Amino acid sequence: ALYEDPPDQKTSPSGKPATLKICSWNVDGLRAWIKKKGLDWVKEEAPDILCLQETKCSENKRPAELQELPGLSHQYWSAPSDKEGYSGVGLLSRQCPLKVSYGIGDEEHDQEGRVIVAEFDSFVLVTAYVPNAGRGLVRLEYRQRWDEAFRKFLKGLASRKPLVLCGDLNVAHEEIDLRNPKGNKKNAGFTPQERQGFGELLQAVPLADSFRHLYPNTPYAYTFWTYMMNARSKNVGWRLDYFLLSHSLLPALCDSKIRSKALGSDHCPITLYLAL
DNA sequence: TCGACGGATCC
DNA sequence: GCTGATGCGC
DNA sequence: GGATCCGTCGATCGCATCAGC
Ligand SMILES: [Ca+2]
Ligand code: NA
Repeated sequence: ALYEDPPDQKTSPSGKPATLKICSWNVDGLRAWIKKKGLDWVKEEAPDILCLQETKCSENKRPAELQELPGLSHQYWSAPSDKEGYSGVGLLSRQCPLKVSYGIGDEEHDQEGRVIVAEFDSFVLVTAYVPNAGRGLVRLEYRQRWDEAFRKFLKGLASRKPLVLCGDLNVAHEEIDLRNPKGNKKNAGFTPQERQGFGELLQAVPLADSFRHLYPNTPYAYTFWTYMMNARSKNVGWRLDYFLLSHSLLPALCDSKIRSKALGSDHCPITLYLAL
């Protein structure tokens, strides 16, 4: 059945108003999506920090609109080493960070342009586009390697500041995170492996699935639909885009939103509200 | 994802 | 620029 | 032996690149 995201709760569990509005979007071609009036949708949602994945854009092919984006002056970008047009993530924010880094500190995993780290006063923000195990599970073995190393990079970070991790994590965590769980229990993003890696990341770092913390039993809540087979219209999809945060931050959690209506990609955008 | 495909097996 | 083709994504 | 069950297994869509001239 269809899904309707409830209104934005902009109040913390202790009655404080939200201060920070992070918005993440797997854009699936930075150039297509801009052409598709995506940056329009950004201008109206008005985030403080905007994280994007699947940029598929070279450092010199980025449209000019982006730099001119108001309210998001500090703009950091990572694209892969030698695979032109693959992968790519960005992070834009109204305020300027204290330190920004790229990658997770592992040569094997920092070559496809997938991780940006943005340290602020009161927390650290990590945005990432995770490797898909692949059609035919061709890269599932490597995705076990990435999950393990990403796990311990975040455990590290977490020990020093409150962490917020967002973006496309390329796994549906539980049968409630996708419309066709039985049809997909051995395809990319729903294998016993990928799902055990998500749960291990949650127990080890540790982190909470922000959206599920609030709506732990609401189904058909998705962030991705295959372009094929007019699937978005039928609401057959996968929740692949998360905000994961340290338990420390749960008193600051006001709301975790899924922007189902916003068009421009095969992912829809997601939006986090914090009282900081 | 979706159907067309099997091949199993059920009355 | 314009045509073919192939790669990668759930 | 007819009609169901239930596991494969190609191909829709879209956004990129690359070869060639
Ligand atoms: Ca391929
Ligand atoms: Na009978």
